[PDB]
Amino acid sequence: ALLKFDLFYGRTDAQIKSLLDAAHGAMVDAFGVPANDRYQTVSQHRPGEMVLEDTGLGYGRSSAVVLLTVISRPRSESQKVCFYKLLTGALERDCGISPDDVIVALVENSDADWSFGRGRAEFLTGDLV
Amino acid sequence: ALLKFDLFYGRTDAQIKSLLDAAHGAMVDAFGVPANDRYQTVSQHRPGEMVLEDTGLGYGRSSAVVLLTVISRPRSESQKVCFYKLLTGALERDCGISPDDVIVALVENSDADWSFGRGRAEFLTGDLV
Amino acid sequence: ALLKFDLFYGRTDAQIKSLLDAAHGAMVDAFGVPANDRYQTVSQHRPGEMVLEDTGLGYGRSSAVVLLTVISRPRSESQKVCFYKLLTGALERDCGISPDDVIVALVENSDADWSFGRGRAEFLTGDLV
Repeated sequence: ALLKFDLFYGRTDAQIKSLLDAAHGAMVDAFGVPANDRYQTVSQHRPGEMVLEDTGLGYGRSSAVVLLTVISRPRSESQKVCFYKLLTGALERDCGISPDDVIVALVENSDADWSFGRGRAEFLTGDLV
Repeated sequence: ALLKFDLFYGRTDAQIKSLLDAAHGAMVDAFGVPANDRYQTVSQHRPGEMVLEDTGLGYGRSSAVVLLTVISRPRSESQKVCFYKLLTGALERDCGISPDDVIVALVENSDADWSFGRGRAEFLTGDLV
Repeated sequence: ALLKFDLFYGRTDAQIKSLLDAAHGAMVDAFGVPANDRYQTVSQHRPGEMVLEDTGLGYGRSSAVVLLTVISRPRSESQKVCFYKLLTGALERDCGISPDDVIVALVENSDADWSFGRGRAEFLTGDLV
């Protein structure tokens, strides 16, 4: 899977790493992938450059808000549900990020849609299952 | 929905906000979502960092070019058609952006693929419809 | 199609252009699209801001690592397979980028999901095939 993080400027890089590690953990556990299936990016924005509201749900948002986009092979509705709780669990406990400050949007693709190196389609050749 | 904007450096932040507001309006009207279903990001690029041509269609592109990526729950083909015209309508009238300078690519996901806060899947729990 | 590049700071802009051109070539040839169906973005990251491992496959990664996200109308599994080899072929031969340093994730949408200019849905109106 590919986790793309959009966050506001303010964190030190150590804070960024903690965030990335916590989220990695939650992903590995929710989706039962190897600990080294780790593909992550971070873009930092100034206050101009993100607007994130709450669709009337009564969160909660501070400048620590983390927006996460996930590109993923298919997963059961159970796995996703698990992922979100595991994710906010880890971010609160390991990073002190309120669960009010975590937004996730997820996009699915297929086995043919990944090549991890060497122009190889590893899900198709069977180098990965 | 999630609107990700890629644009070239040049705008003041007030110009950025106008753009974001205009596009928000066009989205709310085309898709009939609440005015506070607002999730938006902006990345600014130098001339190196985007190449956007026109597939031989005879637009029109200036450095004001706006590329928009939309992540969305499913929408009818009618709603999308409406969205694009509403979008360029609003950007021309509210921002003075030529409709030649607006590119949109859209990606669909499902109810299970969103969590707006608290590790909750609101479309699944029924906190949102 | 839309090619979004995530790369680490280090390249000159000329190096960036070569990369973008090589990848454009590989895409045009693999997918049989017109040479002017060219839509590309680049984000540069500091060492903090990307973590890209190898899922135990034994690549190979340097700071020249290129992560590519592709948004695309549907393509045959053959076309994609072709694309990845063509892509690493071109990057090694034209840019000197080890095929160990190239990661691709691809996302599909439909004809209704594109508007290249003027709030027009060109695949739907038939301005493009």
